[PDB]
This record gives sequence, C-alpha cells and structure tokens, in this order.
Amino acid sequence: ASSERELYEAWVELLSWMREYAQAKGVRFEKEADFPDFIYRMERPYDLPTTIMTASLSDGLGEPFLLADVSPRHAKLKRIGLRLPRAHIHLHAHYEPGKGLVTGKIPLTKERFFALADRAREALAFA
Amino acid sequence: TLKALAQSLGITLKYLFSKPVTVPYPDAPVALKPRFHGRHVLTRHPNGLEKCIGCSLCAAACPAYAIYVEPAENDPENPVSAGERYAKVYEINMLRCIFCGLCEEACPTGAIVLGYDFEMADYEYSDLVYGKEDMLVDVVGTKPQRREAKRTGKPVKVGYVVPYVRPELEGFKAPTEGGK
Amino acid sequence: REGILFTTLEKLVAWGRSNSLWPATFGLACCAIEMMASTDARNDLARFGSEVFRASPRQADVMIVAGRLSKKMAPVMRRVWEQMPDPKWVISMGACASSGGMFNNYAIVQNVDSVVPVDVYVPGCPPRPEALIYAVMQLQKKVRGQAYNERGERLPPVAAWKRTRG
Amino acid sequence: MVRVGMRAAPRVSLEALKAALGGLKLSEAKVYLITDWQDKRDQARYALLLHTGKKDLLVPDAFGPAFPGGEEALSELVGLLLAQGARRFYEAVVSPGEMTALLDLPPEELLKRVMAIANPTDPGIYL
Amino acid sequence: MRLERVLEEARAKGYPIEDNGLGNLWVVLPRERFKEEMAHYKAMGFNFLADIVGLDYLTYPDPRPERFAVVYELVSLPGWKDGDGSRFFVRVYVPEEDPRLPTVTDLWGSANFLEREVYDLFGIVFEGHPDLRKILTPEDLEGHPLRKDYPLGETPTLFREGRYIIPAEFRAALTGKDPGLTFYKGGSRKGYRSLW
Amino acid sequence: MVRVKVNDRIVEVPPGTSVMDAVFHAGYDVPLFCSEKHLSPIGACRMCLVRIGLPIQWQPKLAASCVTAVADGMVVDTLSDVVREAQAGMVEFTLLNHPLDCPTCDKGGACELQDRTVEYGLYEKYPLELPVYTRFEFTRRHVDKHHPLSPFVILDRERCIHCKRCVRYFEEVPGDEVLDFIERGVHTFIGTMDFGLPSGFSGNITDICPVGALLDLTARFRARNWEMEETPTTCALCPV
Amino acid sequence: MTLNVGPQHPSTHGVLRLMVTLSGEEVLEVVPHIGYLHTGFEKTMEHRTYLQNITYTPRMDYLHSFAHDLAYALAVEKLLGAVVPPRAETIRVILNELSRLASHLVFLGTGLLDLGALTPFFYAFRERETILDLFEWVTGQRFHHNYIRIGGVKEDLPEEFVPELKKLLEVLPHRIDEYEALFAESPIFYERARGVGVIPPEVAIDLGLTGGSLRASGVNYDVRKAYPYSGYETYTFDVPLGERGDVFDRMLVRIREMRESVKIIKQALERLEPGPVRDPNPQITPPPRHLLETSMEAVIYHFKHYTEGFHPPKGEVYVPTESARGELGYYIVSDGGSMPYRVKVRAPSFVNLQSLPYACKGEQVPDMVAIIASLDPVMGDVDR
Ligand code: SF4
Ligand code: SF4
Ligand code: SF4
Ligand code: SF4
Ligand code: SF4
Ligand code: FES
Repeated sequence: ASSERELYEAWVELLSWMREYAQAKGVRFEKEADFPDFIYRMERPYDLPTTIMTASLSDGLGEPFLLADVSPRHAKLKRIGLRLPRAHIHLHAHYEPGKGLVTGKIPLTKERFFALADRAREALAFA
Repeated sequence: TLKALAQSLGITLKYLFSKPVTVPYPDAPVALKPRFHGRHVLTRHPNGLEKCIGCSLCAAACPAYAIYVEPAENDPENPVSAGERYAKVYEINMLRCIFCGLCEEACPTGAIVLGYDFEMADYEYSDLVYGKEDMLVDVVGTKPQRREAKRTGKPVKVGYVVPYVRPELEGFKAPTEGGK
Repeated sequence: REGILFTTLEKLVAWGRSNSLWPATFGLACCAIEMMASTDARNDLARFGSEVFRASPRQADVMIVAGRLSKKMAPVMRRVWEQMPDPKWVISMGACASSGGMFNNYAIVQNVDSVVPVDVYVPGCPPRPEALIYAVMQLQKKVRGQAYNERGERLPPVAAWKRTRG
Repeated sequence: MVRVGMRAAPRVSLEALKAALGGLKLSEAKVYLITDWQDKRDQARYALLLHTGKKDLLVPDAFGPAFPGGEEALSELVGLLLAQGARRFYEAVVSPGEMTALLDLPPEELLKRVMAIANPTDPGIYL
Repeated sequence: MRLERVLEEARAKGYPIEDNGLGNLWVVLPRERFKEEMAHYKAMGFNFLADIVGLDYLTYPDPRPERFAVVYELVSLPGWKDGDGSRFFVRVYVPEEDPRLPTVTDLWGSANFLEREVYDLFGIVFEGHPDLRKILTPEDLEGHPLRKDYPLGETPTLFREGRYIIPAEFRAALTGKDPGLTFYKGGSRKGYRSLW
Repeated sequence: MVRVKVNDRIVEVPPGTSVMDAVFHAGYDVPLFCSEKHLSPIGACRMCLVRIGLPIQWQPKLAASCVTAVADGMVVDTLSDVVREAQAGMVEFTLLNHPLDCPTCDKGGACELQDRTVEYGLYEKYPLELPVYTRFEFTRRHVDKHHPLSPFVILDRERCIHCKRCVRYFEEVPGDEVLDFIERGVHTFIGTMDFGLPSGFSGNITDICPVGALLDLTARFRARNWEMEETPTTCALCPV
Repeated sequence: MTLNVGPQHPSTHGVLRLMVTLSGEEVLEVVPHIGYLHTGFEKTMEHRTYLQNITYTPRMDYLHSFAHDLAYALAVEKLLGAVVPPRAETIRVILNELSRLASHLVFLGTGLLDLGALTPFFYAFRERETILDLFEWVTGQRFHHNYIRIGGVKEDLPEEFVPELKKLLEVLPHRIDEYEALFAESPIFYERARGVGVIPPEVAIDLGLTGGSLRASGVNYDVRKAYPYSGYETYTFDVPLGERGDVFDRMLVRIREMRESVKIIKQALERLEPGPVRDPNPQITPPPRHLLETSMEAVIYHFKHYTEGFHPPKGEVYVPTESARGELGYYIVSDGGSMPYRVKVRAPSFVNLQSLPYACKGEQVPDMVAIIASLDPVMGDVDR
C-alpha cells in the first residue's frame, strides 16, 4: 500500500534523532552511504524526500557501534533496520498507521532509541 | 531531342519564380531535432547535487581518449555529488572530440549528455579545451559567445531552436518550437 | 599597401576584406562535403561575399582546410599557401584537421597549423554548415580587429603575416 | 647514430652541432625536432634527430625558448639546416616522459618511432 | 557447382580444407602448386578476383606456419555468360624472410593495384608484376605500415595544465595476448560465442 | 608423473598438483576467489567446481578443484552444462548483496569479481527472451562503509564477499594476526582490536582482496586502474 | 604531353593526382596517383574496441556510410552469433537505401557540375538536405551516424520520424522523374556521353569493376540479389541495367536505382511492426538503463561492456553487401580479444579505379573529368 511513503518520511525523522545524539554526547556521526537509485537515476524522476540511505554513530576510534538502514525504492519486503555491530543485535521496525513507528508490535519512540544508543556508547565504544 | 533545351529552360523558370526554400542563418533560427549531437552539458539532480560521480566512464567510451576526469573525495558538510566521489577536473578537448554520443551512453549518473550548441569555433587550440564550468547546464552559450557577450554587453543569442528538449536533458533551457 | 597607415582607410579596407572573403576550399575528406552543403538551397555562404569560388589560389584570400590532412598531401597543400596573394587567410575545418582527432596515428597531421598558419579552429565532426558559417563570421570579425582570446589579447588581422617563410 | 650536445645547455648543443655538421649536404636528409605540447611553443623544449639515411645525429633537449638563449638557438639551428639545403622538416609530439627515455632506447627503435610519429612542419614556426 | 569440383580437386592432393559454420570456405594451396593451381582456377571459370588480403600474424596468440599469409578471393559472376555464383578464398603462407609470390596480373588485371597495396602495407613483393610501386604511403615513408612490428605511432591528447594521455597505457580493451588487469581471463573474456 | 585429462587434453603433472592447476596447465579455466598463490587452499567460494571421473565414474557432487588432489588417469570436466550453470549460480549468490559501487569503486576494472562475473555468469538459458539478471529483489546487506583501518588502508565491509585471503595471509605470511571476522551467518564482518595495524607487511592485502573492501588510502581517488601508467621497476629502499 | 593534372586541380574532386600522357586533343593514357588521403582505418581498427570501431566504419565512404555500418555489424554478428530482431533488419534496410539515395544524389550532382551545367547540382542536393534531416531526428547527426549496433539498431524511432519520411517519399517520385526528364532526353548530353566511357565487360571483370558501372555494360550481378544478406530477399526488386557501358547508361541506371530504392523504402515501411531494437545478449548488449540502480550484475555488465567490451572467438569472417560503389565487405580476423586482430576492407572504389586508363583511353581531354565523375569515386574509400 501507500504506508511506504510515510515510512520513508518516518525514516528521515529517525535520522534527526541520530544527529541530535551526536551533539549531546559529543560523539562522531557519519553519513555512510546514499541511495543508489538516486545517484544512478540519470533522467528518471525522483520523488523521495531525502537522498541518504545508511548512516552510523562511530566512536573515537571510528569503529561504528550503531547502524540504521532503510529499504530501497523498488525492493520487496520493505523495512527499516537497526544493528549493533559485534553484539549480535538486530531490530526491525515498520510504521503502523495511528500507532507510529513500531518495532514489530512495540512502539519505537525517541526515548527508546536514545537509550539504546547511549547503552551502545557506554558498553561497546572502545574510545 | 531539341525540345529538351526548352523544357530545361522552362523548369528553371518555374523554379525561378518559386522563391521560398532556404533559411537565412543567423537571422532565422535553425530547426534542430531533439536528439541532435551538440555541446556537452552536465546535469544536476533536483536537489541541486551534481550527477557526475567522477567515474571516468565517459572517457573510456571515447575512441580518441579525449576526456580527462580527475576524481576527488566529497566533503560531507557541503557535498557536490550524491555518492562518495566527484569530478574535481572534467575537461573535453573539442578538437579531439568527435561527437559520438558514446559518453552520454556510458554515463551511469546521467551527468554527461550532449547538448545542441554548435557555435564553438574559436581561434586558439588552447581555448578549445572546454572545462566543467564551461559546460554546466547553468551556463548560457559557448566560449566565444559568452566572451563576446562580456566584451560586447549584449546577452547571448543561440543560433538554433528545437521543438523541445529531451528528458535526458533535464534542466537544459532552450527555445522550444515557438512556445516563447 | 597592406590595408594600413590611415585610421579611416584601414577600417574601410578591413570592412571590404571581411565582406569580400573569397573562400578557397581545399576539399580533403567528409569535412569538404559539409562545406559543399554550405552552398545548397538551405544554408548558403553566398551572401556575406563568398558567392564566387575561384579554384585558383592566386585569386582567393580564405583557405579552408576541410578534411583530414594526410602527410603525402602536406607539402602540396603547403605550396598552394605559398602561391597565394599575400592578404590571405587560413581556416582549419573539423577535428581531423584542427587536432589529430580520433585518428591519432602515423598517417595524419595532428594539427594542420604545422604546415599553414591557421586563423580560426572549428570543432565538430563534421562541423555543422551553420558552424562553418560561424567560423567564417568569426574570421570576419577577426580581420576587423574585433576578436579576442580567452586571455584578453586581441588577435592580429592576418595570421600568415607573422612567420619567416624560409 | 651519434649523440652530441647536452641537455638544457642551448648554446653548448648548438655549437657542438655546428662543429659536427661540417660540410654534410642535407639535400635528402630528414630533420626531426622533437617536442611536447603542440600548441604552447613559448615554453617549448626540443630534441633533434637528423636522419641522413647513411648516419644519424642526436641532440638532446636543449632547444626552444624554454631555456635562456634557446629561442635564438632554435632559430639559428633551423636557419642552418635550411641553408644546407634541407626541405624536409619534421616535428614529433611525445609525452614528457618519452622525451627522456626515447634518447636512451636503442637507435633502431628510437629512429623508427620518431619517423612513424613525425609531422611535416613549416620551418617558419622555428624561425 | 564449380566450388564442389574445386574441393574434390584439392582434397585428392592433400590440401587442407578450412571451413567455419558461417558459410565461408578456405582452400590452402602450397606455393609450388599455387600459381598453376590458380591458373587452373581461372580456367575453371573464375571471372572475378575480388581481393588480395595480406595478413601478418606476429602478435597472434597461437602460432601459425609462416608470419605472413596472402589470401586471394576468387568469384564467378552469376549474371555473365554461364554464372554459377561460387566464391571462395585461397590462402598461401609467405615467410618472414621470403616475401615472394607470383602475380596474377597476367591472369587478372585486378591484382595490378591490389598486390601493390600489399607491398605497401606488408613487405611482400609479388613477382612478375608490371609495376610494384608504393601506392598509399608517402614516398619517403620507411617500412610497411600494416605489419604488427610497425608502430601505429600515436600522439598524446592535450589539455589545460600538463594533463596528458598516452592512449596505449589508457586502453581497457585487451588484445588476444594481453593478460588483463586480473590474474587471468577465462569464460567470456577468453573467447565467446552464442549458440543461436 | 600423474596423467590428467581436461575435456580434450592430456597433461603430465607432478602428483601433488591441485585439480585447478591441472585445468589451467591444461589450458582451461575456472572461477577463483577463495584460493590464492602461496595461501592454503580451502573450499570457500565454491567457484572452482569441476566434474571428476576416476574409473567412466562420474562423481555424485561437484569437486572442489582448489582443495582436490589429483590421481592418475582422472577426467576433469569444466564445460558440462551443469558446471557452467552452477558457477553462474554461485556468482549470483556472491553478487547478491553487493553495494552497487563499481563506477565509483576504487577497484574498478582490476576487480576479479567483475571479470569472473562477465566471464561465467548468466548461463545460456533456452527465443530472444527478455532476460532477467538478478532474482534478488529484496533488501541488500548494508554495513559500515569507507572506514580507514589504518593511515594506509581503508575498509568497506559491504564489498567483502567473505573469502579468507586477508586473514589466511595474516596468519600465514607475516605471522601477524591483526584481522579476522567477528560474527557469523550473513552478519559476518571483518574487524580488529589491534587498531594501529601494527604488522609491517599489511599492504599486500590491498592487492589480494578480490573486491574493493581494503583499498590504499594513499592511492584512493587519484585515477582508475586502467588509467594509471604502469612502470615496472625494482625498489631500492633496502637491499632486497 | 605528359601533363601533370595535380591533386585537387584543376578541380579534380576526390583528391587525386593524374599523369595524362596526351598528344593533341585525345587521351593517350592516364596514370593515376593516389594515397593523399591515407588515414589508416585498417591499422587504427587493430587498436580499437568492436563497439568503438562503429565510429570508425562510416568515415571511409562518407557518402554511403550505412552500408559500411551494416557490413561491419553483420560480420561481427556472424563472428559471435548475434540474433537480429526483425524490426532492426527492417530499419537497417530503410537507412541503407536512404543513405544510398543521398550518395547517388551527390554523385550525379558532382558529375553534372564537373562538366556541364552548374544548376542541376542544387535541386538534387536540396532533396539531399531533406533526407539528412531525417537522420538528425533519429541519430542526432547528419552523417557519420552511430545508430547501428551489433544486435540491430541503437534505440527506437521517434513518433515524428515516419511522417517526414512519408512526406519525402511522396515528393520524391516526381523529383527523380524530373531529373530523368531533363537528362535522359539528352539534347547535348547525348553527344557528350553516349559514345564515351567504353566498358567492355571482359576487361571490366579482369580488373574487377563491380560498382554499378559493370551492369551499365550488361552484366546482371547484384549482391542484394546474388547474395541476399539483410532480407533483401524479402523485397520486390527490379535491377536496372545498361545496353552498352557508357556515361549515359551509367547515369540513367543510377536514376532508376534511386527510384528502385524509393520503392524498396515504401515496401519496408508497409511491413513495419513494433518490437525490440537490439540483441539483448548481455555479452553483446549493455543492460537497460533503468535497472542500473536496482541490479548489481547490471552495473558490472554496463561497466565492463563499455570499458572492455566483448571478446569474440578466434577466427576470420567476411560478408558481402552492395553499396553505391559495388561489392563491400570486411575481412575480420579476431584473436579472441576486445580489439580485432586485423580488419581488411574490400574497398569497391579501390578495384573500380584500375579501369580508368582503359575507360579514358583514346577519349578527349575534357571528357577525362566526366569519365571520372561518372565512375563515381569516393577517395575516402580508395586511399583509406
Ligand atoms: S562524443 Fe566526443 S567525448 Fe563523447 S565519446 Fe565521442 S569523441 Fe569522445
Ligand atoms: S559524466 Fe557520468 S560517466 Fe562521466 S565520470 Fe561523470 S558520472 Fe561517470
Ligand atoms: S573531422 Fe570528422 S567529418 Fe571532418 S574529415 Fe575528420 S572524420 Fe571526416
Ligand atoms: S568490489 Fe568489484 S564488483 Fe564490487 S563495487 Fe567494487 S568493482 Fe564493483
Ligand atoms: S576483506 Fe577482502 S580479502 Fe578479506 S575476506 Fe573479505 S573479500 Fe577476502
Ligand atoms: S576456488 Fe575452490 S572453492 Fe574457492
């Protein structure tokens, strides 16, 4: 259906939170990779709101501890994903209408993500 | 066949009194097709990002090896391309260029596309190496044309009109069939 | 007397020479066909003053190198330049002539400016007939003292005026 | 094939060539002024390869206005070659790195390559 | 019809018969039998001599009998007196040190220019020719351009500030002997043909 | 020495020879990712597969020619339809999650994956039917990108196809273990706890990585692989 | 008088030097001297990719280029086995006959102007202008068009192409008939060309004069008929011929050839049905531009195809075609590499030229220009 749209919109919203945390704890954030269907679209028209697909929070050593990704424009089984490297931790969120951004059945709010990234910073970050 | 001399005279007379067929360039704009092979242009996405990721594929598809593409690394704060790479130096030797259309064909980001300007006659060899800021879609005219518009004070008048610009030329502003 | 030595007379004769450009083609390759097409009933270089076409070189001021200049022809064409009246101009038409073009090999002169002093270069393959007209108008304003390079310099009226022939 | 003169010493190269040329008649000789960058002659450097057919003569890169006294030396050189009756003058455009190594290739390859790549040139560009 | 008779005449004396599945036929005659056999070939009804194509196999990946090989193209026009339409090639190997071959000028005048061209482009002299004069390359050009030991002689392409290109070191294309930029080439880049 | 037969050719070959070397020595070809010169072959990429007979006694499953020893009088088949279809399938599995970076990838033309893909992939299926390249229409694997492991080496964990070349080398050649995988499954990725990359011979992985994962930072974004003018010479920094 | 007719003078089109052994007003013998256009396609093609060479193929015969395009494409297809869609073959014959019309227009224009009246150059050439615009619609180029591909043609036709074609196809019959009415009923041309330019077929064959001036001598040999290659077998075709080889029969045969080409164009246009545009074999076709942002294999194959190209098998091949100057073909020796090991060209204008001293033997001195313009040489083909 059309929920996809808001999902990408919601996806953009997610990025904001990430950036905010960067200023809070003074930790390095990096834009990892942009959309291929936006680089390699030559004349084809493009309606998506933002051009960024993958980003991450890297520690002082540059090694990431938190990764966030969004599904491409034409792929099947679209989702938004989160991963903690080296910790065997994967989260798979959808956008359910009325509820909001939810990890499966459980809502994914700003506070939950802030806590998760703070835990990763305290635990996994080497320096 | 003595009649044939008089017939020849008669036909030359009929065609004498038929005035029209000719076009008075530069006073009349030449009608060019949309797919015409002209001066290269670099297109930008709607976001304003450049499309050239400096992948030097347009240079390989050159049978003269006339395209020089020095790449460079994007600055995330104020980027130029959409990926992690851009074209620091993008030059074309118009005296080496043969105007195939293979470079437009090989561009995967749609950055390099042939345009419509043909008025690129100039006096010096070293002045016929067109640069990036000499071919960006935002530029209006060819090198001698722009230089004459500056040393003259009169804006550039292109010597062509087209029915439209193709979709591959998104952004390229051109005179369209009489819409203006 | 070279079209010089009076403020009014030199502008007058520059006017005259500019609209009296007598093109002498030296048809070599597919460039030459696009020059001959610049004479048909769609786009004729027969207005600015270029109607008459004297095959003799003793009689024309503009020499248009239209095509690839193979080395075996390089002296012959060369001598036609030496056998021209002195107020003469040379245009290099097309890619093979202007540079080595795509034929970057043993056979072709990689810039015709080697054997003859070139006035104007006109890229294209072939350069559109309207582009060849553009180059002859370029040369028109060049011999008027109305032509400048990218570096700010004014270009002298006649190339082949500055060379020690030998 | 003989090699006279020295790199980047226009007057030394020119005087040595004066001495070595002698009374050799150049009616059928081939003069190869090797350079780089077709268009820009104001800073140009030149080697010289003179192929008589019976024996060859090599001058390294010491001519052209690129060196002090080099423009007047190239003018004197081309005037000398024309005085001795030469009509066939050639100019080869090589890569900068080729200019150096090409004088260190064996004589057969250097001479074959120069003869294959040489363009007929008007001595008026050097006078 | 006469091509089948050509094949039957050649096979009996031990002449190799080359064929690709595309409709092209080769009959390789030795040089001894070359002249008399091709005289007979004209006698067999070959009006038209299409081509004299010389080949220099110096850089060929696989070895060949001799470095040079000259191929004549014999045809019979279907619209003439009795036209079959049989067209085929005759290849004759020529050594590097023996660029000799009898002319078919006496047989066909068509080879007058054609053979001259191969003397220009290859070092191959055709014996008995009226005039073997350099056709295409300048009179003062030294050597034979189309043989692989003769350079193509490229010039660098020019740009703004010292940026230059030497095309031979710029080519992503490979030749047959060029190994490539990876450790090896297999599959499609060792030779590729679709099965219709 | 042991006699082997590849598809039309018979080769003498010393006994301890790998089937892969017998194919190439015989003049045929086979894909190659996991194995490398001077590195312990281990069947990992499963690209080196051939058909083997040792009597006509065809093997049930495809033989790994990179870790197979050769026996006297063995038949090796690299042209059977089954082998070609399987090799194309494995290429499909390998490129499945690749980041779509070829034009901007520093590896460019000298990338073994590119060459073996265009070599063996897309078996001739039987029409002039409109062909489909990839079946994978799902979301690809995305991990950390353009990460400098060291002032000389940059790391793209997406481009890694999980061969063993860098870790195999690191244990074998220098004897300096400063690299290995972290997790397993498809989540496996390369990492280190020794950050300075202390070994004095790390640079060679730059050349070995059949993808552009580990690239030379001092030669990142200068020119393309074919564009560079190569000068083969000898290094005089030290007397070796 | 061993007279030195220099290159390009006096106004000898197609740069060529002539040594006219000449006493009086006759012509003892003309010794031709060529090579002033030697560029080296056969040499430069040994160092260029198969796809890149399609940019080198039209430039030899710059008037009838699409026959060169077709010959090269067909030879490489046969060499690696490509599958041509039917619409690609239809469009290829359309473009081939169209460029043949443009070539023939130029030949007769140059001939009439070279000796005779200057007027009839323009009108024919005017129609040529019209034809040229058609190419600009589809190829974006006047000539030297890079539209053909290994599989077929580059991309599909615009909507606006066909109606302009119909416009020209309806105005052309009256036009060609007008040129023929002016010429065939030759008032003075008859006393100029009927006798001159002897073409006895025996020696014409002994020297290999294939280019359409052999059928002016009464030899019924057409490659489109004798060796059908691109579906010419699928067209209603009348083959013009001449009674005795002269300039009059040559010119009239070529005018009827123009009408036969217009008829073939109509015939192919009628049987035109929409479809694909080239052989999708990924080894031969780069992946479509839309899935460059979706599929990895697309990116790898697009990159590789446009940098390395494809490597056809080791072998030799050759294909015949009928161009405005005769039998045409490429003898291609491929070594299994991206660039051909050697490309030899059967230049029909090369073997057509051996018959000049014979043709202009004993003829007048002024007629030596007409007999050369009537032979229709394109020196881009000869010198090559
Ligand atoms: S159009 Fe020009 S730059 Fe583009 S590939 Fe052709 S010759 Fe090279
Ligand atoms: S113009 Fe296109 S093909 Fe050329 S370097 Fe830029 S993105 Fe690549
Ligand atoms: S620049 Fe192009 S049109 Fe002119 S002679 Fe060269 S190939 Fe022909
Ligand atoms: S590693 Fe190879 S296949 Fe992957 S993006 Fe780089 S060049 Fe392309
Ligand atoms: S990083 Fe490269 S060398 Fe190391 S395991 Fe991955 S593909 Fe192999
Ligand atoms: S090659 Fe044997 S599995 Fe990698």
